[PDB]
Amino acid sequence: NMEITNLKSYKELVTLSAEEKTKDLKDYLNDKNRSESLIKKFKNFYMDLSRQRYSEKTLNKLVEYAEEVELKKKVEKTFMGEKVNMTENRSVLHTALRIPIEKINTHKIIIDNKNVLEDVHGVLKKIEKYSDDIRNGVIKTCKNTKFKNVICIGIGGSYLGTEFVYEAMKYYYYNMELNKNEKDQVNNFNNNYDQDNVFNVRFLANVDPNDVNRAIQNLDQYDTLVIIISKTFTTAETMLNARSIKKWLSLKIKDDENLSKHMVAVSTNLKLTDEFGISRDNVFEFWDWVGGRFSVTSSVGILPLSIAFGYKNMRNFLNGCHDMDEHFLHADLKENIPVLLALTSFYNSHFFDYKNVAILPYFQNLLKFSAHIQQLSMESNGKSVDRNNQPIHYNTCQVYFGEPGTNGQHSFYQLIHQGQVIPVELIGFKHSHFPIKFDKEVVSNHDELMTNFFAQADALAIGKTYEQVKEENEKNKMSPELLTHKVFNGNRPSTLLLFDELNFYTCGLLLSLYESRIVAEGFLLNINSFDQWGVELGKVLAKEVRNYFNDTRNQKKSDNTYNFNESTKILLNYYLSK
Amino acid sequence: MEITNLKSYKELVTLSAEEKTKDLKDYLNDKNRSESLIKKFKNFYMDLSRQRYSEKTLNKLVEYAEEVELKKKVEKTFMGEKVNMTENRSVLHTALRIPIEKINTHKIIIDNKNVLEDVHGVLKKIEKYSDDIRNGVIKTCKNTKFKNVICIGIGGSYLGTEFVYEAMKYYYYNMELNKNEKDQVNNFNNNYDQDNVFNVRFLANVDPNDVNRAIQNLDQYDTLVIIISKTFTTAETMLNARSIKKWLSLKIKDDENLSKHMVAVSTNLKLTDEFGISRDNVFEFWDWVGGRFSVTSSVGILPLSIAFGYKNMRNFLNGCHDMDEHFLHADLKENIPVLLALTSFYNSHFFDYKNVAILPYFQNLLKFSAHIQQLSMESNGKSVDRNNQPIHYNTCQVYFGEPGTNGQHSFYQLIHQGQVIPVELIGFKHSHFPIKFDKEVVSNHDELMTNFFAQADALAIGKTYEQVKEENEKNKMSPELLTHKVFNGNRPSTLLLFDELNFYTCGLLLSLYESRIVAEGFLLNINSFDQWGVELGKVLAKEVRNYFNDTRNQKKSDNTYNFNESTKILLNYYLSK
Ligand SMILES: O=P(O)(O)OC[C@H]1O[C@@](O)(CO)[C@@H](O)[C@@H]1O
Ligand SMILES: O=P(O)(O)OC[C@H]1O[C@@](O)(CO)[C@@H](O)[C@@H]1O
Repeated sequence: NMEITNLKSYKELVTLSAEEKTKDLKDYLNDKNRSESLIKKFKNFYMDLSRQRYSEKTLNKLVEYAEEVELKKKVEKTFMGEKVNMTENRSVLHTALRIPIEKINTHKIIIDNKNVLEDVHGVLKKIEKYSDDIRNGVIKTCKNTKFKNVICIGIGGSYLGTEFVYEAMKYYYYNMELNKNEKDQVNNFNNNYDQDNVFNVRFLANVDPNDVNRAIQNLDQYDTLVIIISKTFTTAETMLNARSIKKWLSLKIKDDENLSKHMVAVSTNLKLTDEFGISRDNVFEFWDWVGGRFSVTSSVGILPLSIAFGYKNMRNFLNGCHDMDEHFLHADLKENIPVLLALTSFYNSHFFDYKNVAILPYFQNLLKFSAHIQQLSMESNGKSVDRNNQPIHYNTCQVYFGEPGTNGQHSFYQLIHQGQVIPVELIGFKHSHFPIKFDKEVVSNHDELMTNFFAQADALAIGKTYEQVKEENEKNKMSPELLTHKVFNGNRPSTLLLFDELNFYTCGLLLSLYESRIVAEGFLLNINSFDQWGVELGKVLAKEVRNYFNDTRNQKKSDNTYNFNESTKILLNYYLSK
Repeated sequence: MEITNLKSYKELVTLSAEEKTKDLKDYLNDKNRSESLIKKFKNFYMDLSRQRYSEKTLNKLVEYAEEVELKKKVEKTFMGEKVNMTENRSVLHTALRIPIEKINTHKIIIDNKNVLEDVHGVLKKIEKYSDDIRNGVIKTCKNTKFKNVICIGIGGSYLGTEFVYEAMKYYYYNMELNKNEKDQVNNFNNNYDQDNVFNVRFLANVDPNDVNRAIQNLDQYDTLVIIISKTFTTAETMLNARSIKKWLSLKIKDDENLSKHMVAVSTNLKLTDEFGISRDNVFEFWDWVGGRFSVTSSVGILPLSIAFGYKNMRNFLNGCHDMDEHFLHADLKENIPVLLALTSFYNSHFFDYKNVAILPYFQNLLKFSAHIQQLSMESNGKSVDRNNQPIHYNTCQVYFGEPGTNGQHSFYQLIHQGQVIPVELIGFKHSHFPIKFDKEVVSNHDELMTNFFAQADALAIGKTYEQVKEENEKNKMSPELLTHKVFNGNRPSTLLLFDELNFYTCGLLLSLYESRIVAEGFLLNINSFDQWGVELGKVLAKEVRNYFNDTRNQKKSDNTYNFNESTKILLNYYLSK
């Protein structure tokens, strides 16, 4: 009945943050001991939390807040399969999806007198066989050839995770695997990208027919495999696109048995998949306890990604997710990397009113990561009601955005440096997927990229005072009244994630890091990270407009009665005019 | 004299406090308020009715615009006055789209020269060059027609271009090359592998992974390389320019033949020549063209005319110009970009709504928000006013967004129930690829559009606890859980409804936003035209570059390093085996 804002540890953070606002990051960053403590190590990476507006004592108080909210107990309940999604009375078991086969019995999770891991591995073995058959040409097209194209039909959670992993991993797969490039082997300009096992993967998400146009461009139905991805199998957009692509396939494929060879589905709904006409062997199910934004580790991602890259690569991705899941569950709070990332976020949002998060990966191949983190974070934590079902008014999820570095530096870093304070989350690697270096160059292209990774973090934290600007004006000679424009106040926070390499295992580590961070933060915020009641009103209202459009376009009436406001009426009139 | 102390500003603080007590549901039942807040211009409507203000408060926002002398300031900008006060420079992106018939009437004199003569000189050069590439008059080193175009540029040197490219490509492929008619659905037989369909790539990042993406499946012999940089010094663009030249050099061995595959766009004539580019292969622009306002210059007009034809690009310029004319001449109360800027300013200042979601209900607009992000945030993300005084009031909002309906399954959960985020919805009456099947209740475009109207209403009106309790008599959810289904409403939105996305309309949309940002900068009393905030990171990265060179090559230098305790630890890990 009392809110998290009333806990002793919450009230202490209010006091400590007030003192922290008076302190500079410049002073903290000159303490070697604080740096050595705020730089956390893992086998594959470093998480540098030193450019955060806290002393080690304040961080210890954030850890004390996590204990008071019983974060460990809550995370454990989630992993155990307890019904922690309280508004839907459902389990949250995306972590089960990546438990390896050797642990099927030791790490068993019982839901309705059945070990869920048996269902998990049943589908994974099914994906492994199917993807191997497509890649070996055992499962062929209606014209008895090897499939070349894959159209994934799905929106939100049914494609965002998948496309992030796809885009992140495609060049590692093409370069290190198909082209056999060794790590740090430079200027691989002779690499071949038009070869066997290079699949043309397309994501059809929007109901806008322009997205169908993009999906089908230069594509032959005869070479195309269609994967319909939908948890519910009712989503207005996915289903209109699923029907549209079937009709598109039907333009060339005339026999139903041959058409069946070109269509596969991923859902929790066996009835609706059959009603669509997808064969039982062509349905790769997942379960209700898998939230859409936590679904990439299920058939949602594992099916298209294993076709594209091979199952073995996807098994290593699952292994990475699992190792990070194990760290999340077992590590003490004070040394739990996702927990400390969640606490930092919670601290900035609550105690400094920093209501934005910039996801800035210094890796072009991570161009689809932010779009995934946007759903995972905003749809989970963009809540108004607490776990005690009480409407709350304190800060919930921040607004997430970002572009890969260095791109963002020439777009919106101007604002991150001199406008509103926006905590940044920087992600970097020690190695490239496509190393470049020329003898005349001062640095390798990857190093050039990385100079920015380190520099931006420092520029944000330290700034440049009026006095330093005045000093550098002795040579520049700008009209002295204009010098205020060149001041950088500093004290702008950043986290640095530095991994060694972006391989399938590390990509899984990165995914679980964020999934774990969001789960931890939801419990810190005392909200349900697992529901999405906020998307319902817009669906209801759009069905009314759909019926109105059908009545109006067909110059007729129906059983539906419409009560559109004065503005909607004017714009609908213009919209439906010749 | 800061904005917060002006009479009209204090009055808006008072009026906004009263507005917080009023519901959009009540305002949306007033036909007269709706007729007034729905503005019409040519083939488009701007619906401002789902904004938390009465006609009387909007009139006070118009009174604030008069007190800040918005009209005078916009006019000074168009006239070529040095309004970029920190760099003592003109702001003349509007000059780029003045048509040839207005070269003299609309003349702008800078250093005893009509700038429009330089504008049209370059446009005539682009027209000839793009026609020659498209007709195969200007050929490759193997005397064939170019097929690929690699655009090397970052920030303002590609964002506008890629927005327009992605927005227009299918209109060009479908209505022009495939001759599709508005009355025709299901154009599944359209051909996309044909003569004037160029393979356009954007190489922006210095990350070699971006070079990998740019060159994938590309033959040097078929590839034209456009190096785009205002300065021609940018660390990333120049390293990529040198990297692609070496890549071209792998197959192209003679300098004269290599010259045929490289063109540049810059304000720097020395640096483009010292790079090795021929003067007839340099399509210049000017210092008074800000990067984030540069698409209407050779920056966009050169690659876009190669891809789509100059005639199409001339129509795009005409659209920018018509909206520029509306921006300059329309009365404040009826000025679309000014009213969009005032609304934004009102939400940010008086309601503390520090975000803007750019939500186009058109997949072809997938690169629009990335452009609007720079245009808005790099212009207005400022800390110091035009009187050179550090300020602490709100400046530019955080801009983000994804095309509709995609965003609805990503972050609208938060827009509906989390923090209030004013939305800017953009829609069209027609598709670039209309689809309709006889068994379907609606055309795919109509299905998309049901959401456009519905989301705006859902946000404005909401659903009370009582309405949730009423529909639970049948639903039968455990009553304590009903609070989760409450939608508070009063969440603002602007609706932009255009008839069609053609080259002309795309220009109207671009200038609408450019005009909005210019108006807002003056409302905020900041310089929208400088970017001093990007300098510190460049300086610090050069230090790290030198350090990397000295350490990787195990050799000392004249450079001295003072890295903080954290940078030292991570650099050691970064450089270790
Ligand atoms: O049932 P689906 O088609 O998988 O789509 C659900 C997507 O849309 C949602 O907004 C739910 O409606 C996301 O949670 C989810 O991933
Ligand atoms: O066009 P340039 O000179 O290479 O600079 C590119 C981008 O970098 C900036 O951040 C300027 O530093 C943007 O204004 C500019 O568009």
